[PDB]
Amino acid sequence: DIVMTQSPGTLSLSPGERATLSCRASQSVRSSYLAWYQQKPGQAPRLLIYGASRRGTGIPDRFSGSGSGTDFTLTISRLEPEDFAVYYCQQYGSSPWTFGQGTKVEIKRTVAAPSVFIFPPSDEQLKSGTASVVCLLNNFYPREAKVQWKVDNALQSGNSQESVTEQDSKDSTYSLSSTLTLSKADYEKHKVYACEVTHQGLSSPVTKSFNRGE
Amino acid sequence: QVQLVQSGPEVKKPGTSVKVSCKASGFTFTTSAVQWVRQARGQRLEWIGWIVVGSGNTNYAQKFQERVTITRDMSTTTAYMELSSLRSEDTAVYFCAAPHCNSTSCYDAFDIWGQGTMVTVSSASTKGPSVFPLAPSSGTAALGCLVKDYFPEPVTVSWNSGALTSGVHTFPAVLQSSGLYSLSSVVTVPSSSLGTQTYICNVNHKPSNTKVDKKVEPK
Amino acid sequence: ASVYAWNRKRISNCVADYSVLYNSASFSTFKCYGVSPTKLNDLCFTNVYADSFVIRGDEVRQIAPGQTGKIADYNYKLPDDFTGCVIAWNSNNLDSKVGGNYNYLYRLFRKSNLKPFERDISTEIYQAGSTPCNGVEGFNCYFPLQSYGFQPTNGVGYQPYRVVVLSFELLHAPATVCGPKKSTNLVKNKCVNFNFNG
Amino acid sequence: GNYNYLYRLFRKSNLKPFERDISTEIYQAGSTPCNGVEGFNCYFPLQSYG
Ligand SMILES: *[C@@H]1O[C@H](CO[C@@H]2O[C@@H](C)[C@@H](O)[C@@H](O)[C@@H]2O)[C@@H](O[C@@H]2O[C@H](CO)[C@@H](O)[C@H](O)[C@H]2NC(C)=O)[C@H](O)[C@H]1NC(C)=O
Repeated sequence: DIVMTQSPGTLSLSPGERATLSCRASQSVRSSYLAWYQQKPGQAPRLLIYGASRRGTGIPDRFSGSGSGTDFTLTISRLEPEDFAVYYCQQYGSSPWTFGQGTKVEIKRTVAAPSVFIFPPSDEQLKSGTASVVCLLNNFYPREAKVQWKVDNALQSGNSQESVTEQDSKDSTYSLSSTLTLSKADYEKHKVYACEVTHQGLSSPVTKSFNRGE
Repeated sequence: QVQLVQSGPEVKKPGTSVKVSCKASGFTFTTSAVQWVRQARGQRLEWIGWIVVGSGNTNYAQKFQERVTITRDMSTTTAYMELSSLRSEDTAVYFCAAPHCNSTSCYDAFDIWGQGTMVTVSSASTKGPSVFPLAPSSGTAALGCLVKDYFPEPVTVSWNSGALTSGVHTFPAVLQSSGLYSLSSVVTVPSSSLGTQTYICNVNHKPSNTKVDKKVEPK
Repeated sequence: ASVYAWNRKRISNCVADYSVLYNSASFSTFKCYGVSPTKLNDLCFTNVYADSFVIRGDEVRQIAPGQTGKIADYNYKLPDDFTGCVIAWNSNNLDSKVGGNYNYLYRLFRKSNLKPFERDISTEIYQAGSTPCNGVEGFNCYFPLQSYGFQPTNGVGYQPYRVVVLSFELLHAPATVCGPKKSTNLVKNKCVNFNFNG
Repeated sequence: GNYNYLYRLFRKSNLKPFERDISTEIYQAGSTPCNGVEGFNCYFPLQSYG
């Protein structure tokens, strides 16, 4: 099978710059049978370029394409805010018509430290026999962030789950939500619950805690 | 209206079969081709296979040669994709794509795409969500709602019945080991407004017909 | 023969009785154009062409003057001024095979329409796109012929039907194909209006 | 296609001058009597203009 590889994995660029994406095939493919597609979160793929160098219908002229054989390039002359999404390259000459792994084009920004907030489990959920402690990391950049749960100074592992939002359309920051799940028994066996946040914008890990009850 | 419309969301038990529909419009179906591609939640695009509408000839990928069969019906200008022996790995979004064509010639790529059909495969049952308040601690404060233990995806969360949008972060849901989903929706507001502004999250889950309006209180 | 490779038989100097065929319920379709199907035995023409082929039931309506479709455009085209008859009958018990028959083909693609009574059996790869096919099938490069895949369990619209189109051609030459021209009894010793050989 | 205008398609003999025939009897084109029932060799004598 023909293997399609895309680069870069994450393209952090400022709106107005020139983006350049690469697509490599494991063997020589026909230029007239390669396409570039754009996909936004929760949306269907959208055809951008075909025949390696043929702009599609409705696609702005800032999108361009070049390449031949095993190496191909997708060039965006001036990056627009509506262009930050995922890009795929597909060869459709030799079956199977394999896809690439995708390239995320994010808005580049200055390093912003996250605002950290901790939320104890509500008494209504505690009535159900389960406790959920939530840690919110608000408006930070880059996306990479580290959350560690500490229950009476005991670092937790394997009992928490995280979720990260897409880059915000207004301030280009990310938000993270981490949930620690314990039983009512284990919740009542300890007193201090804290989440430690490590991030590029923090000169040192910031810890937000609460005392069970107070 | 060169369109390509797909089936609605599907929720099937493991070991069953699903048949996704894909109807064409605008162009002449009889002389085009239709491919099927899958995408797992947060993964890349995985090509499943294609079919020539006029002849019915099919080409499948190695990983779908065993459980996927692509068919078409030119009378109802619709192509189908049957996926037998479903499993949790099949939970993904499926797209169909076709070049638009007139009575004699075709486009040189896949420019028409379907909206996508999400297929969830697990042993879970339909269940409404429990909404618990994430109260703000006693210049800016954070509060929110925890939409816990529901199935299947998705839920929709709004603040002040859609009035509050600024500073709102609704996180993508995670799939717990219990088979149910958990979602958190938070909002940052000025510390002054905590005592003179009621905040109510509106959680709606259509698969279970659940409408919960929960008011967040500063303890 | 296949519809795209329709067979043509030439008929010169032979009496025929189109009454035993018109009176036969075996023929699912008996439609004539330019000449009445009842009054057929009296007509005299110098030559007769008999085109024969096999199609599916949904295409039997396409075998008529002034029709359009896959068969009419790419397989067998009848002129607007066609003077003759078209006969068709269900051949499911003969030309249908379990799993699909592979012996009868039809042209699926062609860049131009067929002229009346034109016979095209070329297997050139149809170029549907701008990129030229180089003898290899693929995207926008399809084989022009397709198999009917006749099965006995198929719908009667998709079951095999044998079609024979009789055309009667008169040229600037003596008319050598004649009808039966039956006779009657003769009576003597009575005033009669008679019609002997010529 | 306007089919409100009709014309007679079959008849056992030709019309005499200024003769008008509006009968709708089923024409027996074969040797099998029709008995007012349409079918093989049993045709409706009228046909619509296209
Ligand atoms: C059918 O269309 C083809 C070409 O259409 C192309 O593909 C379509 C999907 C759409 O994207 C169009 O904008 C494209 O142009 C026609 O073929 C062309 O015909 C012109 C005649 O003026 C000729 O000059 C071109 O060379 C032809 N190109 C190709 C690739 O064949 C064709 O005529 C159309 N047929 C009908 C019946 O509309």
